[PDB]
Amino acid sequence: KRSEELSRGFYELVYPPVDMYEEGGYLVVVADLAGFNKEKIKARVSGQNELIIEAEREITEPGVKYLTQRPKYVRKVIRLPYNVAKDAEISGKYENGVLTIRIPIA
Amino acid sequence: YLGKELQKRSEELSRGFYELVYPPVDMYEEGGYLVVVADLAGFNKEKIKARVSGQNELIIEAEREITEPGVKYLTQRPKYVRKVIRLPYNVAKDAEISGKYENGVLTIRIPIA
Repeated sequence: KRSEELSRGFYELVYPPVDMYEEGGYLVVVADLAGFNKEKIKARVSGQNELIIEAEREITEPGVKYLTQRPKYVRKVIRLPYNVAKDAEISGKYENGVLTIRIPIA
Repeated sequence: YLGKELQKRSEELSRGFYELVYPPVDMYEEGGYLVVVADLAGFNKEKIKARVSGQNELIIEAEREITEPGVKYLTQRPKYVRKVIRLPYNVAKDAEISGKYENGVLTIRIPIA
């Protein structure tokens, strides 16, 4: 329960936090994913009902490390509420550390 | 910190759960400064407040509105954040702390006493 005991590994299992809602015929997924290179963020729908968000970064921090919680790697699987066009392509934007993915349901 | 919650459906991992662990922070000491780096995506810089209390506690606080029209399937992003970090060195009782916020990352440098 100690804060120094909450590790990068712990955070990988819960990170990034994500909201998902339906709007105007799209499933919208918003993730707080601060501190990544946009080109190292991958999102894909596998099957018809599964969004996978993957990301990686290098973290190099000098000096003596007292806390190390920020995940170097991220892989978040999100079950969509229902099938999305088997091959419905997705759009994504990354701003202020927030990744927004829109997936057409149509 | 229970991993017991780690076994629930993602849907049951609520904003309140993430409030208790968010943001993740790295902290290290370099050259007489304590450096704190927080993943704090999607806030207004001016709604981010960091202050030292006593001589060895950093509190990082922030708030935002989240407007999400439509039926929600997942609601994990915290609207409120309050992270308390115990500093391993004492900090100038009367000193300033500078911060920068870029790509959702808050970096705070604090002079070591």
